[PDB]
Amino acid sequence: GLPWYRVHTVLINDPGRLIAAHLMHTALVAGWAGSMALYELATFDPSDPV
Amino acid sequence: TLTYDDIVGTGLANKCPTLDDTARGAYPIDSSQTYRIARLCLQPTTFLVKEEPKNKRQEAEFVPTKLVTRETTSLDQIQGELKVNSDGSLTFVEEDGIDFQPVTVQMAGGERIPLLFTVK
Ligand code: CLA
Ligand code: CLA
Ligand code: CLA
Ligand code: CLA
Ligand SMILES: CC1=C(/C=C/C(C)=C/C=C/C(C)=C/C=C/C=C(C)/C=C/C=C(C)/C=C/C2=C(C)CCCC2(C)C)C(C)(C)CCC1
Ligand SMILES: [Ca+2]
Repeated sequence: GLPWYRVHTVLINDPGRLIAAHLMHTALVAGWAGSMALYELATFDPSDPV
Repeated sequence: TLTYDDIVGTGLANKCPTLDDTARGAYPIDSSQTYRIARLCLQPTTFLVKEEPKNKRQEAEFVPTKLVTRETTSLDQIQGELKVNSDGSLTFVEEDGIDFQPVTVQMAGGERIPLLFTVK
């Protein structure tokens, strides 16, 4: 059937699932941002800005 | 005057009495008549904790802090003699009373700083 590196072509013209996809990505990029934040807040030391 | 019930739960119990704006007079001292303090009372308003200047000694200042415990700070019922001295000065000398209360305050970092706020 499809080679591994083409599996996402299954969206080339399914505006619906293309948006479903793009939505999931945004979710992960937003998710990452949120949690990369918490990681810094759990380890950043404000004791000295100088 | 208010009864216990008239204060319970209001937090009013942790507040030293107050004098009105009027009362700005002066009390006389006989210097030949012993006097005592029937009731000293101290109510905290702020607790500042001097910060450690890190290794870089740069002079440290006191910083405000949040009161993590609650309204249990006040010292009340202090008592002792207020002897008059030869030079005409006065020195209070405490004997007994609720002269101390364990207080705990937090800081910028989140550090809890417990102290035994007292005047024993
Ligand atoms: C910016 C958006 C973007 C988008 C939407 C696409 C979309 C697509 N690309 Mg493409 N590409 C891009 C950028 C992009 N590309 C860039 C910058 C390059 C240069 C490196 C390429 C090089 C490239 C090649 C050489 C090929 C595609 C192909 C394809 C299609 C693949 C279908 C599939 O099943 O993927 C399959 C993807 C995988 C099975 C997994 C890859 C796993 C590894 C390599 C990475 C894992 C990365 C990690 C999880 C996160 C990465 C984050 C990123 C910001 C770095 C698809 C429509 C293929 C095509 O044209 O098919 C007909 C193809 O042969 N792309
Ligand atoms: C970031 C967004 C993203 C999105 C929107 C999609 C979306 C889609 N994928 Mg990909 N894919 C991705 C990333 C993504 N993929 C990555 C990084 C890989 C690794 C190479 C793949 C590998 C892959 C394959 C091999 C296939 C698809 C297929 C499909 C379609 C599947 C329909 C289905 O029934 O789901 C089922 C398939 C999936 C849900 C994708 C697998 C996702 C796995 C790899 C990771 C889940 C993450 C994990 C729980 C958290 C990580 C923790 C960390 C510590 C490791 C769909 C349109 C299939 C297809 O082409 O159908 C026609 C298919 O065969 N995907
Ligand atoms: C007429 C107004 C209009 C508006 C305002 C938008 C707005 C948007 N479109 Mg778009 N679109 C339109 C017409 C419009 N479209 C038409 C006529 C088509 C042809 C069918 C498309 C086809 C299209 C595609 C194919 C894609 C978009 C995508 C996007 C989004 C990209 C940014 C993003 O996801 O950040 C995120 C910011 C937010 C989530 C906050 C938004 C808060 C409010 C505005 C909306 C809350 C949701 C609401 C109930 C539904 C929104 C419907 C949307 C059309 C406004 C964005 C919200 C992309 C997408 O969906 O990525 C995930 C994408 O892939 N659009
Ligand atoms: C600012 C621009 C930006 C752009 C253009 C993209 C673009 C893309 N991202 Mg995204 N991403 C971004 C920001 C961005 N990202 C941010 C801020 C985050 C949070 C950290 C993510 C997290 C993210 C995830 C988790 C995934 C994507 C994926 C994808 C690809 C989806 C379509 C596809 O199938 O491509 C085809 C895929 C490729 C062409 C891969 C080539 C990637 C190149 C650029 C670098 C390869 C380097 C190396 C081998 C990667 C190391 C991997 C590590 C595990 C060892 C696409 C190329 C998905 C993906 O890569 O699916 C396969 C996916 O799973 N992104
Ligand atoms: C559902 C829901 C919810 C929740 C949510 C959550 C909880 C989320 C999370 C999320 C998350 C938690 C996310 C995360 C994400 C992440 C990411 C996205 C990542 C990424 C990564 C990467 C991409 C990596 C890579 C790499 C490496 C490894 C090395 C080299 C370099 C690089 C960078 C390439 C709520 C309640 C709101 C409500 C509604 C529903
Ligand atoms: Ca300290």
